[PDB]
Amino acid sequence: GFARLKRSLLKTKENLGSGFISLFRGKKIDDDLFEELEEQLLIADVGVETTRKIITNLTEGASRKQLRDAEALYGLLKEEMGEILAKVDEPLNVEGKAPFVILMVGVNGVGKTTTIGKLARQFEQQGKSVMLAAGDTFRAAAVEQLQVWGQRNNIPVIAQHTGADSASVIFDAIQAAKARNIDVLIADTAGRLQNKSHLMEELKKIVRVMKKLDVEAPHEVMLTIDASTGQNAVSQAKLFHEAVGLTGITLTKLDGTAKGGVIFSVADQFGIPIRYIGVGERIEDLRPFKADDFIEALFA
Amino acid sequence: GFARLKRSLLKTKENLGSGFISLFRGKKIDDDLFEELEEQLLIADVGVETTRKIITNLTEGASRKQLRDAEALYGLLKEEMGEILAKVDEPLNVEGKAPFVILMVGVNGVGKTTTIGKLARQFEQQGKSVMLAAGDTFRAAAVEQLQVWGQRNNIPVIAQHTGADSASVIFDAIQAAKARNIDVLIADTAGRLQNKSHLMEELKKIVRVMKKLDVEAPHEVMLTIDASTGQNAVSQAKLFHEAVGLTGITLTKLDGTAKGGVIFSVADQFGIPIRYIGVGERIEDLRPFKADDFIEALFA
Ligand SMILES: COc1cc(Br)c(OC)cc1N
Ligand SMILES: COc1cc(Br)c(OC)cc1N
Ligand SMILES: COc1cc(Br)c(OC)cc1N
Ligand SMILES: COc1cc(Br)c(OC)cc1N
Ligand SMILES: [N+]
Ligand SMILES: [N+]
Ligand SMILES: [N+]
Ligand SMILES: [N+]
Ligand SMILES: [N+]
Ligand SMILES: [N+]
Ligand SMILES: [N+]
Ligand SMILES: [N+]
Ligand SMILES: [N+]
Ligand SMILES: [N+]
Ligand SMILES: [N+]
Ligand SMILES: [N+]
Ligand SMILES: [N+]
Ligand SMILES: [N+]
Ligand SMILES: [N+]
Ligand SMILES: [N+]
Ligand SMILES: [N+]
Repeated sequence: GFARLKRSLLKTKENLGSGFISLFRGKKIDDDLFEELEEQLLIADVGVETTRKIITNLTEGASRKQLRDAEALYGLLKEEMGEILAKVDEPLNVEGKAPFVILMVGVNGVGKTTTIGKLARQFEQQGKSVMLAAGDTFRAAAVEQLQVWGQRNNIPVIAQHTGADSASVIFDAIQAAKARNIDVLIADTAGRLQNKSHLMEELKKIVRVMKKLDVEAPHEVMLTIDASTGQNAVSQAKLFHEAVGLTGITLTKLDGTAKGGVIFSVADQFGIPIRYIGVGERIEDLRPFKADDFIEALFA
Repeated sequence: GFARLKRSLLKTKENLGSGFISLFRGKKIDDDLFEELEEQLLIADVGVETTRKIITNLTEGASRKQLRDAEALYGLLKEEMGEILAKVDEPLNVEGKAPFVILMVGVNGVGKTTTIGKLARQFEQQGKSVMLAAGDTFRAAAVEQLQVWGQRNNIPVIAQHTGADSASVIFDAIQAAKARNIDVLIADTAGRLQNKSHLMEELKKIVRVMKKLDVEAPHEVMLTIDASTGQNAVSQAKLFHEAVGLTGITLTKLDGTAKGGVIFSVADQFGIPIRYIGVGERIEDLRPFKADDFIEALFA
């Protein structure tokens, strides 16, 4: 089963899941084996600390039950790693708000705006009215692209002049969304990395200005990260988390990359729900994260 | 490809998958709507019990998620029905046997022999050696047809005189297949409906004689049914599963029919893996069943 998901994770299945099989066949459970396993986990971008946790738990349980063959570790791994993803398997519920406000954060070039469009189309297909806020105010090309997309897809896009104050754009966007009975407002933000502090202060200002119109907003702080950036995805995650406090994560480009294992780091180091995973070019390829499906396709 | 699949499933998409869209547009989630949906599912030959399961799960999920608009039901349906197919998405692996024995069961006039030829051609295209056994010994026309096909395609066909013992023909075919290093042996059988008892007992005899040469044979018991026969396809399945013990199902003629929903019944009532679906006249149109691809082409 899960043919399409397996196809997305093939390069990730090189090292994780079924990739363990060739590593365990006809081996004895000893320090050599745990070393090779640690190495294969690190290669998959699982991270030093997360790999340390997995190797430690596996070693202690194995030695306690004195498993004889290395093949028997496979199942244990499937459990351990599975548990990790299970702790971030909370889908996003955007119902019952006028509007439900999603603040989209992350650097540029990781599929953030693509995620905005896909989520917009999904929400509209679910019978909801969507509005966008072009809060990336200093990149005229990005804003105009978002506006042309809105015009082609009949979704309103709030924008201001190049160089406008993002918090003002998003403020006006919330006002217009409440006035027009919008169900979901998705607010884009600047994704420049240069000047970490400034971008952080800018996001905090956007939030504080949000609280003038609705203290519950933003209802979702969604970070977008790219799996094919390996451990960079981890750093970025921490960067934004310290500054605004994330509530959801979208992990894109899981297909066509061997760095998929980064998910286990992201899930383990932060425990923030992974709302969606991007496993293809289609709108439906931005899928709600289901930990069990992911594990089964990985370890098959 | 995917596009050709969607086009093949257009006539079934009238009522199922995307066919739900017009039914949910601008409607309120109430008993009237669930009644219209239940009716549309039954008309599509989804089956009474399976339709009840879908309607119940959909309703409970709706109330649990406090969905407002009927459009939002679409996704849940796509999941529900998808789950049904996901539980029978184990593809057929015919590797590593000398030969892998496929016992082809089913009635006549449902594409059984056509499926035999297509599977033979595919396996041969994959680099495997194929042999056929004309176990439908009492229909001289069928045997002669299978033989002329095998000679036209240079594939050996084991046969005996009209009225020979099918179990003997298949016995000789397994012996010769083991002797010639054949990878896959496909054995046809009688598909007469009159007097089930005779045919069923005949299949148990064929199996018992098979196990004299290879206790693992038959490695696959493949039922062939015709989707365009609606609930007849269900009955036949019930007939054969109780009688011989199936391990795979091929559903032919999914193109050009509005009764495609029968697949969801077959998957739900029996839980036997659906190995292939026939969506066209070409050799490649007998596709290995991928539940996710099928769902995506049906919906959206
Ligand atoms: C070209 O297609 C898009 C353009 C933009 Br801009 C986007 O962000 C809303 C999403 C998509 N899919
Ligand atoms: C100048 O960026 C802002 C825009 C609005 Br609107 C606001 O709320 C009055 C506060 C700030 N800082
Ligand atoms: C390739 O599937 C076939 C198998 C037989 Br046997 C046949 O009889 C001539 C026709 C077809 N298409
Ligand atoms: C008459 O059907 C059979 C054919 C063979 Br061959 C066999 O092996 C001795 C047993 C039986 N019953
Ligand atoms: N051990
Ligand atoms: N809001
Ligand atoms: N990011
Ligand atoms: N991007
Ligand atoms: N619009
Ligand atoms: N605007
Ligand atoms: N803007
Ligand atoms: N407003
Ligand atoms: N990233
Ligand atoms: N195609
Ligand atoms: N609608
Ligand atoms: N069959
Ligand atoms: N049969
Ligand atoms: N071929
Ligand atoms: N036959
Ligand atoms: N016979
Ligand atoms: N014989």
